[PDB]
Amino acid sequence: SDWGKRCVDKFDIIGIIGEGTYGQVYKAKDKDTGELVALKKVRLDNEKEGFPITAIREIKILRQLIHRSVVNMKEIVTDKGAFYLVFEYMDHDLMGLLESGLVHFSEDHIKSFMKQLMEGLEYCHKKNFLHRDIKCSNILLNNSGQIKLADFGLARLYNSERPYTNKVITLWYRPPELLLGEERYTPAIDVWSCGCILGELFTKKPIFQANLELAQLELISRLCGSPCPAVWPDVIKLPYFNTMKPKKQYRRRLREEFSFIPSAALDLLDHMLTLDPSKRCTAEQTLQSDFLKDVELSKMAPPDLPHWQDC
Amino acid sequence: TKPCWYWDKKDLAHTPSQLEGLDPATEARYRREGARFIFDVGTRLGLHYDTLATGIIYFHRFYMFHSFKQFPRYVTGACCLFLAGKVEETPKKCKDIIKTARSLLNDVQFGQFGDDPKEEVMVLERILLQTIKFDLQVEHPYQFLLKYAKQLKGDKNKIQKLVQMAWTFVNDSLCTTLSLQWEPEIIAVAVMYLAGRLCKFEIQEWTSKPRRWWEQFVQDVPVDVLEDICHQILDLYS
Ligand SMILES: *CCC(=O)Nc1cc(N(C(=O)NCc2ccccc2)[C@H]2CC[C@H](Nc3ccc(C#N)cn3)CC2)ccc1N1CCC(N(C)C)CC1
Ligand SMILES: [Mg+2]
Repeated sequence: SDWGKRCVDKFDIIGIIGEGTYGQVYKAKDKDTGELVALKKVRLDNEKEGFPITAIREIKILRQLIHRSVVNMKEIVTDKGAFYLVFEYMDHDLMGLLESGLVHFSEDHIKSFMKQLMEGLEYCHKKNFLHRDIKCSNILLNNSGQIKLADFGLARLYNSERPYTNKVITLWYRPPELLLGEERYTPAIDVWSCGCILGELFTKKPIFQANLELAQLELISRLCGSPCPAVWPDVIKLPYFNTMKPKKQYRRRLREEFSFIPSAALDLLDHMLTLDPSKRCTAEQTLQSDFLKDVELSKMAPPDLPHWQDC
Repeated sequence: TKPCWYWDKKDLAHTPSQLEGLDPATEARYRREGARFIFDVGTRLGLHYDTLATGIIYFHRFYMFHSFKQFPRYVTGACCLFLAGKVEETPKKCKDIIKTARSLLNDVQFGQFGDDPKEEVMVLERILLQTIKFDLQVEHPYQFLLKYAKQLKGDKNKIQKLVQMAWTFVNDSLCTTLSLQWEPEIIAVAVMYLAGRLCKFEIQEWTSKPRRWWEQFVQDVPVDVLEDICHQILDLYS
């Protein structure tokens, strides 16, 4: 409860986990209990407007979300300077796992991964919260088999009963409506990125790999069909619908380019990769699909997760 | 993980300022001067009623763990408002708050800011964040005043006049430690109970039936609680 009083000297920095927005991410261990933690350094010494509003956002969101599939912020610590955000230490991220090539996930593994991720996203959506940065690097996996959702700095409240920022998700997982300029979007942007990682867990490669927005839009349209009023009556309302159009009017061929994945998985992937966000799967009904209906996690086993990398 | 931000009137009589020898009426004026400083500064910059109230709440809580004999009231006030702007998503530059603060205070009042008023406010942000335990999100009686008054059906002019006087009572309550006493829902019904007595209004006639009309808005609120909140608001006019 009393956060911000404990000092960082109670932890020992092992190494650098990564580089976040406010600073670097540090692997550390508690000198009193032995618990591994992740520390986010939030510098304010040099900042012109003191404590970053981006970190203030990330703080007051993660302190409203308590869930097994959402990373829990344990405490906040200072030095005596700067502040450090204490998170429960996860063992891996899905991006680093897939890019290594040393891991192979069974459909039993993917069903367990998707059940936790969709359960955590439904919890955030039920609290009217968009993640707005779902990607493989922000899905954290434990050696016990637990999945968690991380980096809520870009998460924003959603008007349930108003406009927000257009370009918010990394391009490989950004839905077609944001590429076309939608600014009053819905939680459906989050279930789309999870559609890209459901397919990515069966390919070890991101589904839609481009670098420019227009070059991205045709890539999805080459798989899901080009955005048209026939399957998505509101394409005509998005700004860059005419300025940013594919080469030709492609046909949806998702059920065959992914014919190798299980039928229940392919049926869920089609429902989650639909062009029209009004026709897109809800996080609540993703767990009611045939692929995630009867997946009791206590009857599962952790995967082949390695322990060392030429990191 | 959620700390408790409410004190008894016995706890409010043993604040760090009282222990260091300050007079209770002197601390009460320091809170009045400081809260009305975050109020005057906030409107001049065009800030929103939650943003002013959040800065004032930070201010009253800051002086439950620090005494006024160690931390000047106005530097802390300007610091609380600067932090309240970021939390409530209406951020104002600290340089503007001080240029404004200099425009409303004396030569001796602004003297608390030192030679570098900007940094003096910046270094205090760390102390304030630890003091508020990083519990940044707070609720104010404004939203509950509107939320509860919406369910009142009756004379539109009398109901609108009711929430107009209760709104200013929410403004005046921010100069007292009522924020450190009762939840925002209790203050919202208290200012409605107070405004209904000054207007000679019977609120329950705008609810269902006759009656403790607030038992449908807030659970188990004895009248002695509401009449105690009314006293501390009315005493501001003495
Ligand atoms: C020497 C190994 C290392 O620390 N490098 C490292 C590790 C990882 N992570 C991995 O899980 N996967 C890499 C991998 C993949 C396959 C097989 C083995 C290893 C980390 C991912 C984050 C985990 N903890 C975590 C993060 C965030 C929160 C929050 N909130 C909580 N917990 C811990 C494991 C990622 C990146 C890297 N590197 C190595 C190179 C470094 N450069 C050189 C500075 C950057 C990051
Ligand atoms: Mg990240």
